[PDB]
Amino acid sequence: MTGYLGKTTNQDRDVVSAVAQSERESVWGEMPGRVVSVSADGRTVTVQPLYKPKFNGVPTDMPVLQEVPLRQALMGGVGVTVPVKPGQNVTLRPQMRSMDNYHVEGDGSASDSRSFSLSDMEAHIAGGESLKDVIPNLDSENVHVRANADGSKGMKLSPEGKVEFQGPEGNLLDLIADFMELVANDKLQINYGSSAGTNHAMANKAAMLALAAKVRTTGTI
Amino acid sequence: MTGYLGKTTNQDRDVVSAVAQSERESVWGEMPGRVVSVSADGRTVTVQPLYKPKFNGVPTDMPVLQEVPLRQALMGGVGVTVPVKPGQNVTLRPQMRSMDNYHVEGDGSASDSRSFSLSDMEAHIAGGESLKDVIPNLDSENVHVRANADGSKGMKLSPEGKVEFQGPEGNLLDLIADFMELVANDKLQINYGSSAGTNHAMANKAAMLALAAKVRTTGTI
Amino acid sequence: MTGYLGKTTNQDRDVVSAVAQSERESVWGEMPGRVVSVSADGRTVTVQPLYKPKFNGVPTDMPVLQEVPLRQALMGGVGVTVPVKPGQNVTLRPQMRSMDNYHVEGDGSASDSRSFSLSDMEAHIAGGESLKDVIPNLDSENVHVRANADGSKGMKLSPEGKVEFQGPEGNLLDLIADFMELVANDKLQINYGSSAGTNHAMANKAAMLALAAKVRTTGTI
Repeated sequence: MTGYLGKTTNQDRDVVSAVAQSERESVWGEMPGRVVSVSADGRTVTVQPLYKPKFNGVPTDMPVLQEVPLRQALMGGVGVTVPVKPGQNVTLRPQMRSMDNYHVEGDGSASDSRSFSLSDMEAHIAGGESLKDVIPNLDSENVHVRANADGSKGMKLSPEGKVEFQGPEGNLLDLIADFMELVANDKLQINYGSSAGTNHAMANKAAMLALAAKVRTTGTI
Repeated sequence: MTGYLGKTTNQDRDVVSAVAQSERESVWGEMPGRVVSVSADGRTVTVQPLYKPKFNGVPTDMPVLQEVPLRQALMGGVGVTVPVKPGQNVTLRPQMRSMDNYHVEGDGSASDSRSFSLSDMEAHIAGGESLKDVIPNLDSENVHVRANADGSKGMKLSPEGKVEFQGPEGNLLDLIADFMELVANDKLQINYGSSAGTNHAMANKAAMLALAAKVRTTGTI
Repeated sequence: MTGYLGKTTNQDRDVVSAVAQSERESVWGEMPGRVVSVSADGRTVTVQPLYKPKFNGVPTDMPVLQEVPLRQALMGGVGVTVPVKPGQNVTLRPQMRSMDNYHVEGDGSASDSRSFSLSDMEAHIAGGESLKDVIPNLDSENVHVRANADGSKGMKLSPEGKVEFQGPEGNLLDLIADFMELVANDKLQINYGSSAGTNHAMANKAAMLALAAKVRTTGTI
């Protein structure tokens, strides 16, 4: 810290800790950002941060970070994805060294030779949102996979192994169970003294059809 | 490093690299922590880190980190969740600058002007556990989703696309197949010379009821 | 930066910011890396990271990082996994301090007293691949989980809650719905004037068997 004791007989120690603290400022790190656009190929995002540096004691902003490498949790493509849309919140993380042409050519080495640049940011899905703005319905006991902001449509999975595919129609396991329970309760319908091979149908045909069409209406994305 | 050559004719180089080196000390980074408590909203965790500093040559503690923003891998709520419980291990990461009132007010800026404070740690789910303590049953070939510590209940999914919902009762696809196969082997039971519409029941009704109750007992969380 | 004004009357400011600059180089940060081998216990990976720092004006290579703690997105074992194989891309992160025997012993402090060592890298799924190399089929509207590099065999899950287990055989909800629709369209087959309890069978028995065997062939991993 600057000037422990006074004006202009500034200790040599002060003016050295001053350069160390200045260079410690200069390093980038984590910070939140709002997505502006998502590239059609789905790996680079036009990220508007949420941090401004300190300039003229006042808010200025650095430019919108462009062609920021979006980073889903995938190993060789095999992994999980989240549909990124404009207005979402990501976390910007700088690189030790730029990786310009490790991305432009794959053969991995950047342009000149530095450290920790602002043009070195990657966007990650965990670490961005604010505590003020609340995400509703945070399941606390069971693994939850969310397909909507409210987490009211997706997959729920229990320590015992219980499952829930809570889609639009309802609990898919339950609806299939309803179908098969009507089978295990079903009673064929007889029409006449007709012993030749004609016109027998299950008494509960309509509900079976209804559930059968429901499973496709909740199944064909 | 301090004192490359000796006592008190310490080179101006030594007493400058020592300052840069202490300021390099002072920065925080990634380190494991144990969850102490989890807020009801499910976003802030009381974390006791597992990194301790060095002080008076001796183990001392900096306090249990409080209202550490828990950060699941969600984007707009749409993502994956893990049920955080008191005793699990997270990885704590500091931020370049603090977000006091970026979390207290959403409008994004903290109090005075620092870098890299210990009060800037976010907790992430990956990066905390120790290699001594072994996580059993690490599926190596198929993408595995777990709902238990032993990884014996959940969703297993193969490169070919094979699926397994290994719940309490067993492979749900197998149990649904054990239902469909009994229908495809089914043989209706005829009662009397009764050609009016009465008392026809599927011969394998009891087992279809059994599988039907199984699918709800493994489906209604 | 070095020498703002010239040869050998180098300002005291220059030869101090140069020390700060060098010590700012020395710190490690992220970098992409290639998996070489994966330990049988499934938590440590032999990694050949794709970065060389600058040596003798030229590529030299810092050696294959060993017993690098692999870090899946789990807490207590409960979480998601990706099958790590030799040749995939991870991102590395060093810590503020090494954790030698917080992994050798789980009691939590490494050997001497440092900061920020090369020997302290955790490997993480997200952040490693190059933008040149394209990961195909990035589902951009629905939560997608993959079991193959092409993202063509896995599970898709929509904001409305629609589901798709696109396995080798096809949409599992579609195939189960095909089964239920043929039951709800089925019409028992009569054999003779046989009113005693014999030989009645489903009219569409063969297709019901086909679907029933399909679900096991897509279900038993």
